[PDB]
Amino acid sequence: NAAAQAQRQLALLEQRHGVRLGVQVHDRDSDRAFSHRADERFPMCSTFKLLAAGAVLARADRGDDSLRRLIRYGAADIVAYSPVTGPRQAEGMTLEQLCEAAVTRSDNTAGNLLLSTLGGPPGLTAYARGLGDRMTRLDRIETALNEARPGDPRDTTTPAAMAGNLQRLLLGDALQSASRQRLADWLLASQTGDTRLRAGLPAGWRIGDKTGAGGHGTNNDIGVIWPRDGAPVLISAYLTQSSASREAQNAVLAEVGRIAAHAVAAWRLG
Ligand SMILES: *C(=O)/C=C\NC[C@H](O)CC=O
Ligand SMILES: [Cl-]
Repeated sequence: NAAAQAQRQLALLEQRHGVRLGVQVHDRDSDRAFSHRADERFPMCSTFKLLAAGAVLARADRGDDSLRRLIRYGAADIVAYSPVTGPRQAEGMTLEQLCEAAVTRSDNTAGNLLLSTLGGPPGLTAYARGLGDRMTRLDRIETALNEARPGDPRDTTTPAAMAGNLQRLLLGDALQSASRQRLADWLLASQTGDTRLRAGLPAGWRIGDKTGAGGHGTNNDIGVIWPRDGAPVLISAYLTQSSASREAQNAVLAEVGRIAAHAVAAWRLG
């Protein structure tokens, strides 16, 4: 069967490359799933920005904050990999702009400003617990959280826990309609990840994804696949302990995408 075939291929892929690979796939159409190390801990890196944006959107839904509120921040607050917030330091950015920069561009300062709005990393963890995720924990801000030391439980999630969060946020009732659509838009618009899961999917399919990258050869890609025919598919892919280049790591994630696409295609064909 297709799920067993996919799990077999993931075992071979992981061994060929000497990595630790964590994958959860859940197809809403057939209700089938497959996984590899899906309950093990993996460093989140930038994938936390999906939850941070969800938490801020949920506050806006309640009137606990406003997406139009302008946030001002200082030159000393700008951390590495901040392509949107860096150039806009003198002018400030609204909460909506920061959500968009964090998700679509993986802007690290934007992620940190969202965290500050939530009260810090503990606010992110508390939000995750409210979604029914008992595993994810954020302990540090960017870029300290990208250390990704093996054996360190700080700043980790599990592939299965993050797939559960994707379902709640994009397909369930965690957010109101307009907020759910905005988050989906930002994920679809991200051109980070063009050589990761996207590279293994058929060209007629679509993917809204949030990437991450960190120390110890950590490279992640999570999101929702919209196949040519049928219902959305949740995918959560975490790779770490790679001794190879980023290009080679991206190719491993592209092969995860091919494996997932073939299983979904078989589920669509019966
Ligand atoms: C998401 O993971 C955003 C950026 N990733 C790369 C790191 O910031 C590089 C330094 O830690
Ligand atoms: Cl939602």
